[PDB]
Amino acid sequence: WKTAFYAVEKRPMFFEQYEGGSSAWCVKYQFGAEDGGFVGCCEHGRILQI
Amino acid sequence: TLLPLQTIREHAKCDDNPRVTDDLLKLYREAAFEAAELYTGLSFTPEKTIVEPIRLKGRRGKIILSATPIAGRPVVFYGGGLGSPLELIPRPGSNVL
Amino acid sequence: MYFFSVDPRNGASSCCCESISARPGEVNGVMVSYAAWSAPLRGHGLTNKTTFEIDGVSVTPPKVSNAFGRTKVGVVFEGTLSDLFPNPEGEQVEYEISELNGPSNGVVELGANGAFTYTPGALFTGVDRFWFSINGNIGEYVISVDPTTSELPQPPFTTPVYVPAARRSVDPRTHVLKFVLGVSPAAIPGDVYRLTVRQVAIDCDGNEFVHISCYDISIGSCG
Amino acid sequence: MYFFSVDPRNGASSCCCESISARPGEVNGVMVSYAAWSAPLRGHGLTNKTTFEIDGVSVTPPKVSNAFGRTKVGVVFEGTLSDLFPNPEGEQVEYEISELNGPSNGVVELGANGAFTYTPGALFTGVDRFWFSINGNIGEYVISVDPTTSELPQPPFTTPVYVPAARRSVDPRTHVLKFVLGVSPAAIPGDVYRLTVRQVAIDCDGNEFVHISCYDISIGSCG
Amino acid sequence: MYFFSVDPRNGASKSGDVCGSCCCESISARPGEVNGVMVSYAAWSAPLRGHGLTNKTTFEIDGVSVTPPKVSNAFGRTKVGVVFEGTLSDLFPNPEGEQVEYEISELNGPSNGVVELGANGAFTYTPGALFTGVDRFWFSINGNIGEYVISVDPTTSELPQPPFTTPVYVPAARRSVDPRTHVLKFVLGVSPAAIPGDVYRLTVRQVAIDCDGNEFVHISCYDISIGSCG
Repeated sequence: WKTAFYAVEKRPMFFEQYEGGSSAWCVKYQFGAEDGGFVGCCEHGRILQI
Repeated sequence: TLLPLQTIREHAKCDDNPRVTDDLLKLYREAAFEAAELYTGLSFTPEKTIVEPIRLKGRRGKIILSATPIAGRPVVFYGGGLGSPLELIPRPGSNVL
Repeated sequence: MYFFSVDPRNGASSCCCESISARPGEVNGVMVSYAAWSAPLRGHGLTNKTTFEIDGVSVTPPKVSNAFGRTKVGVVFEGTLSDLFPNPEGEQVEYEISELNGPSNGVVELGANGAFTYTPGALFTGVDRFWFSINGNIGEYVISVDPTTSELPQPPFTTPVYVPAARRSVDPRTHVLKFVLGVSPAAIPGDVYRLTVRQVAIDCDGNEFVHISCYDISIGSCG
Repeated sequence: MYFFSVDPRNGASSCCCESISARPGEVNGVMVSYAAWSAPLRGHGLTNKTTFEIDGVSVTPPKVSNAFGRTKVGVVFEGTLSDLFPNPEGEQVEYEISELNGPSNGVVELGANGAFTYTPGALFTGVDRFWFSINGNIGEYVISVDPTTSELPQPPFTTPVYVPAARRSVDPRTHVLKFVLGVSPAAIPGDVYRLTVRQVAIDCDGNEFVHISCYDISIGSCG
Repeated sequence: MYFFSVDPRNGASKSGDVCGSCCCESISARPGEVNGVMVSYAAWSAPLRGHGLTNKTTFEIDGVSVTPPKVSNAFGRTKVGVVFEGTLSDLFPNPEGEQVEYEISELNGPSNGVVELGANGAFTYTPGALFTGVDRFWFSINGNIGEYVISVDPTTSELPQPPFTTPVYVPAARRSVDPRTHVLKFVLGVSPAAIPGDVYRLTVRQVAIDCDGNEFVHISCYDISIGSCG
């Protein structure tokens, strides 16, 4: 796994109040995150199946 | 079907005088049913549909309906800071919601 | 600016279609509030998939006919006006070019006996129309000015009552549709046409709720 | 949007079924409030096991018949429009393609005498309908464009009055049932249909409480 | 949901609210519906201070108006997975000569299969794959409703023969009783084969229990009337 598949990370999750859209009744929060992954050389690695 | 013209003419003892015809007696019979559902409020009116903006009332939002929609049909609200509509089934007899 | 609140389709509240009065020449605007019908149908409001159709229930077919000419840019164009008024009875022909409905990007002078000369403005190519009035009866003469290269296509001979191509709109926040209603100067007073509107709403996942209504446009002179 | 509060079946409070008005072409929505009947039966509320059925008590069978065709993607399709209207008497035929119910992914060049051609939109695979009108009689002509490999199935020739496949929803928190009621543009005014609804409740343990009611759809012109 | 306050057996206040026409209470039912009925023994069992009610209720159904059905019922048998075929023309011996409008109501169709109505009293029941049990569907031969029951056998030997559920029935075990407030609940089911206009009589024998274990039995009756349109 240390060479068959990689997982990239840029920024962890974030939480930001959204002033605007909050119409004085329902205060609305917003969250998000960025990340990713990709398969490297997919010769190291096999799958068992029935 | 509510008031047959035979009962009124026999109650008021006015059936042999042509001065009270059927048309003038009809205008009378319409004047006693518009004031019966207006001093006591039993809605002797036919089905009407009102488009009506509601304006906020107080800190907790009293909403008084200007036409009392039936008893339990859900009145829908939209616009004015409300991003998505919602229904509301009101009081039968009263409009203070 | 007309304003109609359409029926709410709730089993609740002379002719069928509502009325709209128009005078030959005007270009008015109409509003319709679909709030009473689409607000309980909680979705994404309305959509710009509306369609119109104009049908005539009384036409009184026109007396004079129209005509189409062709010319290039800058070159003077000449034409007659006598072969456009089929008169079953014998009567004089008081040719007239209304100053109100004259050309837009040119100039024309009326002859004494069914003559006119449309000299287009310098450096102008496109389509230009002007409405004549033969003995009270009104028609149109459409000429296209070509940039001398090959040719130009045929214009569609605008109808008595039309709805413009793309000037409609809709605000899904208040459930209101706006469109334009323009009447040709050749419309004959006393006639009646019928306009039909198919409005389609949308639910949360993308399905459709259709709604159809009609309006009776009665072309009457003087409002 | 319609609304009906159903009877709670307690031995308590002209015709039997409720009244539902409809206009040819519309697609409306109906709400039913099963609260009065299922709330005393305290359980897990309602379940999505509703069943519908449409029956006709007045039909006036259609004058013009429907038809079906086929063509490959990108390929133009031609067909006839005259062998679909067997006329009893001998009279003329004024074919017409209603603009409000034309095709949705192409255009139709309706000829002069029951002839037409259908050019499907570029790179489009599916089914497409359009509603012709022969002497006022309305019938649909279904065309299924194939993605050039083999074929697509044959659609079921939508009924005059129908309920869509899956657009129903039941709120178990407020005991309210919603569905869509679409009426074909081929519906004939004056006819009466009958829609029966079988809604199933559920107890805490997993048994059923059935409930049946009916509605009388009266297809009337101008709402 | 029906509700009934039973008479307290006090020799008085048995009028309460009664526009007298019969003895047994009235219950209106519509063919196909399955409702739940409530009865409150609080007025009769609370003075009898003891261990309240018990789960020893006994029901009985007898009809005072039958109007015997026109179309008979039938039975079908087939193994698991194998398609079944059957005829629907023998089930309607008609006295007069008239056509046979076979119809299958989509509301009372099968539950684990599908049925394709043929041209003349023929139908194909293809039971659901990987399914074994009993399944019915309610036909309608020219207005007269009857049920056709089919049992798919798990290919080993056979399955038994179900008892052809009656017009009106009370389920086997779907009742309950709350001794803290003396209220009995049960379910009242009416098959889609009941004829509108008939009236059946339902008798309920409810027995209480004292502080030591003796019995206080109570008997009352009800008149269920099969009426169309609720």
